[PDB]
Amino acid sequence: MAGLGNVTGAVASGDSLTLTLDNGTSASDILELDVLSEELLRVDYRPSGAAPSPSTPMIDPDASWDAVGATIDTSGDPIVVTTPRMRIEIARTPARMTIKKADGTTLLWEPASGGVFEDGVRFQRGSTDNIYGIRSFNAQEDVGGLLRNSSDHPAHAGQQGDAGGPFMWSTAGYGVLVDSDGGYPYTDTTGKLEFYYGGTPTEGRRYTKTNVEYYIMVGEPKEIMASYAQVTGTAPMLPKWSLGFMNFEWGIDQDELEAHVDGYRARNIPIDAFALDYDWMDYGEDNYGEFRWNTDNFPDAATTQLKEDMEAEGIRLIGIRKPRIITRDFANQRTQQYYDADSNGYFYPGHNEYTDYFIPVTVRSFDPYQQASRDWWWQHSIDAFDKGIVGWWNDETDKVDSGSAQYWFGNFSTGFTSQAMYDGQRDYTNDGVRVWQTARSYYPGAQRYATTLWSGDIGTQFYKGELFNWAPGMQEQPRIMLSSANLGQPKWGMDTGGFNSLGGASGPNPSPELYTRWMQFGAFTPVFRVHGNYNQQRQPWLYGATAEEASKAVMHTRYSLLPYMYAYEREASETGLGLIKPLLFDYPNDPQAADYTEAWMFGDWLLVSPVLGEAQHSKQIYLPAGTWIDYHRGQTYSGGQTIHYPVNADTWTDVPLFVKQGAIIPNQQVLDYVDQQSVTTVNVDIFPSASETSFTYYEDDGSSYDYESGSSFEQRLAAQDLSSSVRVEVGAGSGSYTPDVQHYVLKIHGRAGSAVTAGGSALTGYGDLQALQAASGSGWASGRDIYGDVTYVKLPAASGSATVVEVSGSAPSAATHAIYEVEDASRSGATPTTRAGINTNHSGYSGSGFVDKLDVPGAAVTVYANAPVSGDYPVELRYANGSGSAKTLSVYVNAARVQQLSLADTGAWSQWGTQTTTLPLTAGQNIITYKYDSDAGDTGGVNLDYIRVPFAPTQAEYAAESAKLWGGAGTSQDHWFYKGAAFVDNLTGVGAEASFDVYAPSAGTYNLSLRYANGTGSTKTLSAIVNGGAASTVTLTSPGMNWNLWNEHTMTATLTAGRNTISFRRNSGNSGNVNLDRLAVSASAITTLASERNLLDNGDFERDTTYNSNWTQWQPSGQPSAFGIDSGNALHPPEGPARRNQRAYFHSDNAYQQSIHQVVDVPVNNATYRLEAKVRMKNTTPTTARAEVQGHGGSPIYANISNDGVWKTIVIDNINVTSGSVDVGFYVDSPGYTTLHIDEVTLTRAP
Amino acid sequence: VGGLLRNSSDHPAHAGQQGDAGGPFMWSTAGYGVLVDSDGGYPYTDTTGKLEFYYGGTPTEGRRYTKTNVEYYIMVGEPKEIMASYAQVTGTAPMLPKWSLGFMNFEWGIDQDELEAHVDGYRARNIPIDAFALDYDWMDYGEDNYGEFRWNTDNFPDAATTQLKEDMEAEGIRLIGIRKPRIITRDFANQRTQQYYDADSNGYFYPGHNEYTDYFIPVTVRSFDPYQQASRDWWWQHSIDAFDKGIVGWWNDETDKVDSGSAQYWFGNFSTGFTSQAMYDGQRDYTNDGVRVWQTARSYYPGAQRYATTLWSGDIGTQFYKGELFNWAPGMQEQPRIMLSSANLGQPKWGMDTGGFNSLGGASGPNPSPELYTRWMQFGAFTPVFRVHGNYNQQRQPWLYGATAEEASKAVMHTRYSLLPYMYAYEREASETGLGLIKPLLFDYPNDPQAADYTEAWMFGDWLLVSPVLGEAQ
Ligand SMILES: C[C@H]1O[C@H](O[C@H]2[C@H](O)[C@@H](O)[C@@H](O[C@H]3[C@H](O)[C@@H](O)[C@@H](O)O[C@@H]3CO)O[C@@H]2CO)[C@H](O)[C@@H](O)[C@@H]1N[C@H]1C=C(CO)[C@@H](O)[C@H](O)[C@H]1O
Ligand SMILES: C[C@H]1O[C@H](O[C@H]2[C@H](O)[C@@H](O)[C@@H](O[C@H]3[C@H](O)[C@@H](O)[C@@H](O)O[C@@H]3CO)O[C@@H]2CO)[C@H](O)[C@@H](O)[C@@H]1N[C@H]1C=C(CO)[C@@H](O)[C@H](O)[C@H]1O
Ligand SMILES: OC[C@H]1O[C@H](O[C@H]2[C@H](O)[C@@H](O)[C@@H](O)O[C@@H]2CO)[C@H](O)[C@@H](O)[C@@H]1O
Ligand SMILES: [Ca+2]
Ligand SMILES: [Ca+2]
Ligand SMILES: [Ca+2]
Ligand SMILES: [Mg+2]
Ligand SMILES: [Mg+2]
Ligand SMILES: [Mg+2]
Ligand SMILES: [Mg+2]
Ligand SMILES: [Mg+2]
Ligand SMILES: [Mg+2]
Ligand SMILES: [Mg+2]
Ligand SMILES: [Mg+2]
Ligand SMILES: [Mg+2]
Ligand code: NI
Ligand code: NI
Repeated sequence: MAGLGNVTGAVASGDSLTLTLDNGTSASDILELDVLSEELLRVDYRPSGAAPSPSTPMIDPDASWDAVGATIDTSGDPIVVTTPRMRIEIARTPARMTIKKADGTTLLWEPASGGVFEDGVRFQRGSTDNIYGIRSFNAQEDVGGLLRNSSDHPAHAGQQGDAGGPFMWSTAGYGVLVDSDGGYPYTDTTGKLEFYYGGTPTEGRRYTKTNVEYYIMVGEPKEIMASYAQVTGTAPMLPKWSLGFMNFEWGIDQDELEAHVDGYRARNIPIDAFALDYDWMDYGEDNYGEFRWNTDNFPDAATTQLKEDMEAEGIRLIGIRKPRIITRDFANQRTQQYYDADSNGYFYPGHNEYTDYFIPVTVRSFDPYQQASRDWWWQHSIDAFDKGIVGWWNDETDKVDSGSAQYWFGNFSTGFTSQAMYDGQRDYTNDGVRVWQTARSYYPGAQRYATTLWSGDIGTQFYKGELFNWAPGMQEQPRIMLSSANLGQPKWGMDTGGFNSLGGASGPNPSPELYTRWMQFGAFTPVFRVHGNYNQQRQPWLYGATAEEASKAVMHTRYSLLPYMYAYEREASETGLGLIKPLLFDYPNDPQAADYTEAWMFGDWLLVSPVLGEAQHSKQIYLPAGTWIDYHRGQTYSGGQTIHYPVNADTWTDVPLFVKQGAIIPNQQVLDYVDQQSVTTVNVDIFPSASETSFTYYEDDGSSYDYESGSSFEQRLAAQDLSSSVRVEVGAGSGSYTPDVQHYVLKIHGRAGSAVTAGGSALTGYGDLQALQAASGSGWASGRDIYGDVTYVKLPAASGSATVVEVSGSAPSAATHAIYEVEDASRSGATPTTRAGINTNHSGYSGSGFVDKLDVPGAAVTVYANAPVSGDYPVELRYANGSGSAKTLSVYVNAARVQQLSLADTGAWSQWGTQTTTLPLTAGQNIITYKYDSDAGDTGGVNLDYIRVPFAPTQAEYAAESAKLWGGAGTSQDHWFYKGAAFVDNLTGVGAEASFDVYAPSAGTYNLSLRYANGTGSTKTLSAIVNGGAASTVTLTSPGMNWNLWNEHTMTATLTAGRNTISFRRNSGNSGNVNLDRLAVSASAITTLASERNLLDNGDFERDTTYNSNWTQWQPSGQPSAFGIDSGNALHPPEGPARRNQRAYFHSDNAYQQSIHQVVDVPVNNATYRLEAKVRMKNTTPTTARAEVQGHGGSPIYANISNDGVWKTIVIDNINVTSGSVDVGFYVDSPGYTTLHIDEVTLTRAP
Repeated sequence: VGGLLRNSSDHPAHAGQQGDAGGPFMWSTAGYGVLVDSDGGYPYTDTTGKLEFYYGGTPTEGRRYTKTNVEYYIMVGEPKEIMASYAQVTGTAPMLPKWSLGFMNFEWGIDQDELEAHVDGYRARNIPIDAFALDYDWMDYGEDNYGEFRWNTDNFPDAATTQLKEDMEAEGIRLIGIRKPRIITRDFANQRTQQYYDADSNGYFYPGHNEYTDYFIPVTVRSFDPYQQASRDWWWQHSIDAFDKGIVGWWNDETDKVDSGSAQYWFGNFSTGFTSQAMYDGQRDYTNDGVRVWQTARSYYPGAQRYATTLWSGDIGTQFYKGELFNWAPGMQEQPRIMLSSANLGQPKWGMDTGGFNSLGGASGPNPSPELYTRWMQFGAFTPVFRVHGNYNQQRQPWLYGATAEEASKAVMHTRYSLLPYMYAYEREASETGLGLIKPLLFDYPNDPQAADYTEAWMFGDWLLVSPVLGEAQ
């Protein structure tokens, strides 16, 4: 904010004057003045004499003036330029310009305080001078006058009929024009007349100028304006017809046009032109539709005929143009115009795609408050109902939000809209089809008419403000749900996956992580539904294998709980309480439940707390008074505390779910839909408490209002743990509905009895659950499951009288394995009629059958096996192979391809064998899938009978990132070759620690191995603290100055049966300053874990892309990178990862070469290794697309990638390494538009 | 999104919008509830111990059930007992079909083939699902004869009969359909609908809700960059065909600002000039300077004039003045000030939508009155770019406004057209000095204080001063 310095040189030459100004440095400022006309001066200020920037497009590039012959007198102070019309004085000390008329009248001057500077011009003039220019007003603004005597409005083009620019002039005889892209003119009534470049204005700035180029005009307004047009350009002449009247019109076609022109001509009302709005063009369509004549509206525009016929009637045509292209046709296909624009960079910078609307329609709200209005609404709805609309999604019953229409519906609109459909559908069907509706508001009473509530247009993000701030996301939703419940509307759901994104419908889908977590969440809410914006897709397979499998998994849990759930639907008809409730319902005096929403009750007997955090490794979960049993992991917790709960951030398989002691939970086989088949056996899991608890099992038709007049079935189930037995009462049948249930199978957890009695009779004992199920009439059996000892008791349901069962004694199973019969498991395949099957047509099977039709590509069977801790589980597959030779099948665990199983011929189809494979399981639920994956080279073609999963692993693992961290310990991905989804760093402050919860079957000494990094150069120390006992020192050597190296610290620890705490803390004497990754635990010597075989760093590309990996890339010199890593969720439909959240891609609009490589030193030189990857290719066939192995001692090995669109597995086996290292790579050579996706790359030591 | 606690609460009791819920129902885990019968109202709590409820004034949402008495309920018990009592007073919930405990896929942008393929994708994977919910796709929303209640057989051919219902039932799929509590009162062809006539004659529209123009087919678009030569070449190249077949003037709209949903993007100050430059350079090359360019844009920044463009005053209001009918757009009376402000910035080739663009309720709203129309045509005829325009399916031919509007319009048009050779000289003048057909009086009278802010009259060429009648009933 400072003016020019003194003149140190003046060089006149023709009409130019060049001034050098002192700024105190060797690089002086320049000020070039040019006299352009007698009444027009150019001034260019170049700070430090640097070259001027290019002139903006304000300036006419072709402007040209006659020589003026001005008089420039450099002899005196001031320096003096004169013409006949003006006099310019520049004082020397400091340099200051005064502008005058020839006659000496002062027009304006730069003040002492400062004139021109680096960022603008500053003048002073007569304070009563009237100023003009700068700005106009738009069609949304208050409209001022012409005077600009107190102005600070920016100079901009503006919008909606605005005009403006850096042009301030006065009727007092002068004008000032500054070459600028936007900026801030300033005037006030002290006489100031200023212009500042200022900061980037709202409209953007794409022409910046290091210089200040300005023009000073002198004269009357006509002369001022003439000079403005010499500088900025004159207007070319419009066609003469442009002086005529024109009729602009929106909503018009060729017939109407012709009528309109006839009307004008018949009445001798002149007219030269019509302007046509959207009507004229095929806006919305492919092939440059927004440039081509709409021949539906204007048929004769197929040729020049329309032009020529209107010419003959004296009509020229004008056509509307929007400076934008349609990037998606009405069929949701990328347009040709998109491809051309995207490839050549023709989109406006900073403007992304966005969703517009363009066909208007006129609507008006209906009144549901009137009975006669409601009847009419229903009567016109009947035809839609008979043709299959049987649920009513009653949208927008709350508020209209649309231009000038901001109208509110009243508080009873949702109830009355709902009543219309309810009284209506009830009358028409004679109480024979139950009503289902949803609305997006609730007020009391509305529930009488059978409506749910959904949370409206929520955002596709983790929480409010993650991605944008105008809608909440996933994390807020439990608070909405529980608030609805506190209002007596527990029948609630949400748009799982979110509705809104930045840019509207074209905005991103949810990430695979966000989608997976949201499905896990919604499976434990009452109205379980996905939704999204226009042309968005929400099918779980589109989000990659983790999202598919985890979603499937939690959906199986929900559907297995149908009989549990449905009893709550019944309760809502008696008391209004439904399937969910907040903890404060059950714990009204617990201050920790008062505002608790991160967990909630699902029915009476399950507390659920979904993982809602992005990249979350552990949850803090409040458990209120009682005793809780982990649904998936088996351990107990006592209530009245907040627990630390590890979750596997890599698999996304956990849904933290806890059984309340007392629980009586009816459940059933998984159906594809609710009434797919009759269910004749209901399971009832019972976890007895010392006080009686009960559950009233309930059936009815599921369809009609018959239940209202007694047509239903109920039976009261009740349980109690006694001093030395468990008592369970199956009360007598009640009601008139003949239920489908024939037998309950009670699963009484906590005791494996030696006897089960009832009415003076000891029930017949069978050897196992299987043999019990196959028996007719009553029995018992016992076993072990994830929870511990269990007693099974099979009974008739729907007896006319009460049955009281008492399980006594304790005779625990010695079973070491659970058995899952795969014919009870999940059967799938590529199409609905090529799924794997159940069969009994060969002998020797266990259970009720085995699984066949693993002989069409993609056929598979999927078992959900619970594990108490993470680790190595040797899982036995019983199968038959009567094909004459060995057959292959993939084993997938938690959506990762673990192994190709080679299954030997067994002699015949009725002869069975066993293959045992060590599986990397995670604590809680695991997804184990045996699949014919022809794209991985499997053959399929075997039959599977069961699998056997040990109750205990051979060795356990615990992730450091999922441990309780304290004292500054945190998680990080900022170094390479960690296992799992992260590691623990920042063990630097005293008190910093990681505390593992380790389980043991028996008291004893166990081996530990702790995986740690130490790149400090020297040995460092932590303390180990087992069960709060005495600190032992842990001495951790350093491989060197390198944080990408990991070693094992081996040690023993004395442990107790059950839960143990083992901490690694920096105590005051310890030095700290190491990174921890995983603790392995076993009764035997610890070996390589099945989860940790991968020698690559970031082989799954899951690492947050802010952080690097051992991957490197290459392209030819001067080519942009074609390589990135992301989730594919921006695309519609999503092109998702193969597993978890991310995948590498190669893509370019133009021709390209691209590779990525990773080099690793192998653990054992002179041995065999193996490369596996998932790869997907689409669009243009490339010249080369391959996996590559090289640098290993032998010559390059290649495996080609085949253009398809689908995820395939590429494998390079028998990599004989003799160099000590291996380079694995992927390379594409493309002519353009080849997309390659790479995922799940593993380099392992090969059998 | 807050918590569950309502310990310091003044939020009103309403149904709300967009997933909201509320009511005059206040209860505590300390062992009590309070339910008041009310249509809206104002619950109040605070940490000194107040638990209050006020009817107060008419809410935002309206109030159709007013009450002289005060009917309330006190509940005593633990939370589940309070909630049961609430359901005794306001109603228990009827049981929903059992399938409604299943998974449901809701979708917007779906036809029969896609639905079938989705369902096949679930079943093939043994991923359970009981229901698809269909958005607008399922219905002939926008058409006559109750189209907003009728299956769209272009998207769902087999919903012509019970076939879709039945094949989907066989696959374990129930169908849900979206409903909107409104009807279309003008079909796509601007014709009043059967459903309109039925609701109007029976009184079935929501009180206080007039009709209004909504939009319903979404399209995806992206702005082009006219700042680059190769972009302009491309834009022109693709316009040649439309030009050969009769588009000889370029009405370049929305070169200023995107105001659309979440999308709020500005174009730069040279956007108009450069858009204009694309058509100018192009047409001139292609016709070898044989066909004069004409264009209009709704913004002006200096230099844009070089590329042959006029300026229009945007989506102005169909009204005499700002605030006569609505406050959010100016009307006719303001337009001289805008025109003359453009002139002072060197853009005298200026026009306006004679008749106005915007009315209350959108395109469905009122045309100009004959008086407004007539006075505006008279004014228009003495401005440089003389044009009527209006909103979607609105009409601006003068004969529709009755015989005074017809005849007075004709008359003033005849005056304008007789002045062709007077006018055309000023067109020539704008090619030499940039001065044009209008100018404010302060150009001729730079020292007259009565001319300094004067915009109720102006000069049309050098020798005529015009001051159109713009007051109602003046
Ligand atoms: C048709 C017009 O649509 C867009 O702008 C209009 C809005 O959609 C309207 O809702 C209205 O907005 C106002 C609110 O209703 C009101 O409550 C208040 O908040 O003010 C708002 C205005 O600030 O009016 C808008 C302006 O007309 C769109 O942005 C606009 O460009 C559209 N007009 C052009 C389009 C066509 C159709 O091709 C042409 O016929 C016109 O000449 C164009 O200027
Ligand atoms: C489709 C949806 O549209 C309407 O509301 C949405 C707006 O159209 C969007 O532009 C967006 O507005 C936000 C601005 O982008 C943002 O800058 C900020 O100002 O906040 C605005 C909103 O607070 O989002 C709006 C909300 O989605 C309309 O009012 C709404 O009812 C519409 N949603 C229903 C329509 C369909 C299609 O039939 C259903 O699929 C949905 O489930 C409905 O809820
Ligand atoms: O009014 C003159 C003023 O202009 C500049 O400030 C700009 C600022 O850069 C913009 O970001 C925006 O907020 O508008 C302002 C003007 O309204 C100068 O930096 C300042 O010194 C000067 O007084
Ligand atoms: Ca079996
Ligand atoms: Ca780890
Ligand atoms: Ca991955
Ligand atoms: Mg010169
Ligand atoms: Mg004054
Ligand atoms: Mg600068
Ligand atoms: Mg029309
Ligand atoms: Mg004709
Ligand atoms: Mg066409
Ligand atoms: Mg779709
Ligand atoms: Mg089919
Ligand atoms: Mg139809
Ligand atoms: Ni402005
Ligand atoms: Ni509210």
